[PDB]
Amino acid sequence: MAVQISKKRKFVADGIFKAELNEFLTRELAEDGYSGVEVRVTPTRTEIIILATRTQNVLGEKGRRIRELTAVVQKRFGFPEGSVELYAEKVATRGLCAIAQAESLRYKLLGGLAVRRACYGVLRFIMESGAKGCEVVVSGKLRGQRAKSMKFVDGLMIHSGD
Amino acid sequence: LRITTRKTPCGEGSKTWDRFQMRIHKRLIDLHSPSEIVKQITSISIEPGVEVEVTIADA
Amino acid sequence: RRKQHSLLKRLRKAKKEAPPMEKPEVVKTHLRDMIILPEMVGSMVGVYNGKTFNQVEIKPEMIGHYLGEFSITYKPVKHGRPGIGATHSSRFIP
Amino acid sequence: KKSYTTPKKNKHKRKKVKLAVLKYYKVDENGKISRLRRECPSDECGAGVFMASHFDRHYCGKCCLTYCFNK
Amino acid sequence: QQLYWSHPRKFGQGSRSCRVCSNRHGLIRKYGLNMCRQCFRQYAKDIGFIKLD
Amino acid sequence: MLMPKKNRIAIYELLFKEGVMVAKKDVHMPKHPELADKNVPNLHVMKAMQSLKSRGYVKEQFAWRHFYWYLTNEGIQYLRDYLHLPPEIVPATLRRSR
Amino acid sequence: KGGKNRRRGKNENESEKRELVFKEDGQEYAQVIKMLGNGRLEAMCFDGVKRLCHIRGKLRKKVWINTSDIILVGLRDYQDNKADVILKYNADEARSLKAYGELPEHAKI
RNA sequence: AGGAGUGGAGCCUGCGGCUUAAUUUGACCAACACGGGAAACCUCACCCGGCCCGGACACGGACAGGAUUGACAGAUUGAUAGCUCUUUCUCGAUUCUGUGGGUGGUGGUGCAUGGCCGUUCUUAGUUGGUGGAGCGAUUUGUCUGGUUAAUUCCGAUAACGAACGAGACUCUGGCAUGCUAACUAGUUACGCGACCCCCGAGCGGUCGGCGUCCCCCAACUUCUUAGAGGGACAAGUGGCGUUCAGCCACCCGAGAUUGAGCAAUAACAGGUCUGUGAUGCCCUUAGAUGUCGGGGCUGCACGCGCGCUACACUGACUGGCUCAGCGUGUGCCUACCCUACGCCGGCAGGCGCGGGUAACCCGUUGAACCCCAUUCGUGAUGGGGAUCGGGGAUUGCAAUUAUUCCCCAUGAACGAGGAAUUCCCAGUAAGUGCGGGUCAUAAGCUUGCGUUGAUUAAGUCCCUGCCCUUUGUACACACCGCCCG
Repeated sequence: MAVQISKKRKFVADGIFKAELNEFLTRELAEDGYSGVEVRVTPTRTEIIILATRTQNVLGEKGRRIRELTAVVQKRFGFPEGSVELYAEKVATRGLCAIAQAESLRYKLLGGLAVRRACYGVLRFIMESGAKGCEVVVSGKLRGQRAKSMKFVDGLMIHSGD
Repeated sequence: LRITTRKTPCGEGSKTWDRFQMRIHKRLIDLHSPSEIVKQITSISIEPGVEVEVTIADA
Repeated sequence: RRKQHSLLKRLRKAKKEAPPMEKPEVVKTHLRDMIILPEMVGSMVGVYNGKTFNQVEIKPEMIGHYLGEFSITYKPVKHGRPGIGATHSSRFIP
Repeated sequence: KKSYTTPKKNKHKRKKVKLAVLKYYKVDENGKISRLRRECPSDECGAGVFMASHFDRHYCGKCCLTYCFNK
Repeated sequence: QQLYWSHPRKFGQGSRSCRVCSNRHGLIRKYGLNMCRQCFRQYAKDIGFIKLD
Repeated sequence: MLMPKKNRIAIYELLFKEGVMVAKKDVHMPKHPELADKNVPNLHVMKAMQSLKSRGYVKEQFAWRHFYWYLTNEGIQYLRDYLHLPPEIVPATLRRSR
Repeated sequence: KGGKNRRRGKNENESEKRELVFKEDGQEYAQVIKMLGNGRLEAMCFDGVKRLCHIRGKLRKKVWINTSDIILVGLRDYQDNKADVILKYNADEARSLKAYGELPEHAKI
């Protein structure tokens, strides 16, 4: 159980764990209203706070899904056994959570629905929830086999500076 | 940490690059006191993601 | 000896069985690498190029060299008649 | 990239001939069992399998790199 | 079956592989990368870096 | 074969115990370390899970050169009868998550 | 052309080389005699019969057929005097066909 | 206005053409030392041979004297591939065989697409609401004028009140004897004792000078390090301007511009299916476009581009002196780092020991140009180092079409370069070295960094091009347009 890697390499390996997880989860919790994570190592314990809007579908009946997820991480990155501990979290104010708003629009569209009315519906929600402004783009095909672009915009926006 | 790499995949067009940087910071406070009360008080009262490494002796 | 074994036994063998005052048939190789040595002399070896086994007799004057120097793997080159765009003039048609 | 051009041979895997099975034990009277050729002597061999009667070659087929007598 | 399937890969551009899918061509090692320059860009936002200069 | 009959058991039994399997995409793994201990010299995990997945009984994710196979209820019934196990045993997990 | 522009909006290209129908029934090799304008053109067939050749869609402004050279021509099902161009070849392709001994050995390039 | 070059010569490298069994392929201001693309194998998409299935699943067939598996030797074979054949054991329902159905592909289509990037465009541009003006397309707002680097402000006003870009912002440089605190950073002070030379007063001691060990329970934080703060605002003065917005000079001093990052609307049939387990459709899929061995991407009568080294005396050569910075480093990928010190060798190098997770060890980075003293003498010379012979080392499984490095010998073009053309305004150009990137071995490349450090300008619309207004048009695929005999 030693020694330990250089301080320069210490941050890179943390970043790789922070990033890989964040795309692992997005391919499973897409329908559950995923919105991110926030990792924290704590004394002799890992915390992985799995942020999603509806904790219901994440939990499952008898906590099956959360049990699957913990057993995965325990084998995959070769964690010492029983150190890993998951936690869930529900976010309040869901219209500032761009990641979830975009991935909700996805399943509305892929569910089979018109584009204009769908874009309007998501727009007023993120405006209502609080926001100076907001924007939506849909680039690709529709009504033939040449591509187009469709912008739906309301309020303020910024594009330059820090 | 510097990383100086292409901004264009599949190089074409005017030749451009992109400087990325990460800045680490180190600093250390030396105490001399019993190792118990140190290891007690140290590990608690930390809100952010910031690392700490306790050493037995150095001097 | 990294399984050059296969070559060196066939050479001595074929050299032995062959009639006196006559050379053997051939042993073939895809190996273009192996030092020419005194014991190898008198044998006849075909050496793969990209498709073709160019046969060569081994001389005592070739010792030290490799096999692959005595078999070429390209046509020497001929030309040519410069083509069209072969310069800052070729262009236009309609 | 382009499609395969005609060969003038290809044959894949041999059919590993459809021999009659167990005549390796010979019965002429009971309870006697008339064994032919010796059963394989290695520790890792079980010595319940027969060795090949392959004269001018004598080879255990359970082994696959070792134990080849020839006389 | 066969008695071979492989041949020495111990150094060179074929014995290291980059993490796109086992992609190559795009020789990479830096500071413990093993990470593909096209996707490195997409992880400018993700942690490891935030662009500041 | 396709693979031995020993090495089947060692995958199907190991899956039943953790409730989940994971592996990497390679074909030059020499003995497959990182459980199944030193008796899978080839694909075998990936090749046997895929056939199992064809017939349902499991779900499969894939992300950054790593598989993740999630056992399901239907496969628990199958594996339970297939390996001649008690009519109520799940050693993978069974408790309420708080 | 000599470079220019607006010549990329549209499908570059080229002949990645390639190969090789004939003749078929009423679909054979001819040589350009003249080079009229407007669009049509002249071309004597290799058999001995003359005919007047006509351009075909696509090949319009997508392929220039300079004067003199082999070219693939369909014959009209009923018409003798006028015939219909197909499928041109390459000058290299035409000398390979000549070396094979399939078209008559009479015309030079 | 000038500075240094390119085009000329030799060499490196990319591109075209030609050759070839294959010489894989994209790209034509905004391609061409570009695809991290400096290819021994691998890579690898190409060409030629050989092997394997890693053809799920379903249904039917086969089938426990049995579906099936593997292999010695001999022959064959590049092969020690049971690949094939001879020979005859071995494995045991995992299979094989037929049909249906999948799967893989650096296969095709960037003119089916996502994403990203480049470019129009480094300029100052851009839009809706309500009202006004028009049958309407539209227009006003977005302006005659002054002013600014800037649609920046002042002002005018059938418009009024707003938004995006500009600016603001972030990083970096320049100003702290103020603040905060340091044996993984220093300085000073002695305590010193030790070494050294009288070198200076004196005698050698001491006082002074030279560095190192000794240094502390010494003192301090100027130097070094990195944090919190302050400082610059056209602030003050003199001119000029409507005296408005601003502009010029000067004091103080760091002068209102040190350099980068971020960057709008709309567009392109721009690049990329060979970054993508992003993706449509089509193709191919057992005689495979999915694996091992060998060859090729380096092949030359030629054309072009990016660069490197040179044509000497403001130099070369041989000794001597003396200064730096940004970084990086084994414990990582799968077998591998940076090196001090000792010993051996002319050199490349070998060998023995030790440290370094790194303001801790390499490294007080004891670098080059430059500086100081010999030699050569205007000579294609000792300038130049191309070509080429022989020999010695290192990396690797393998070094041939010479991987790289070293030693001796050989000693070419070239003696300042046509028509043309590129780039640059202050620690800037130019000269000069170094670190990082690719890396088993190896930069003439690219990306950063220090060191030495000029001449010329403080302008203009002449050329090339861009922004705004007015005007004309048979143009709108938009002058690379249209059209006549």
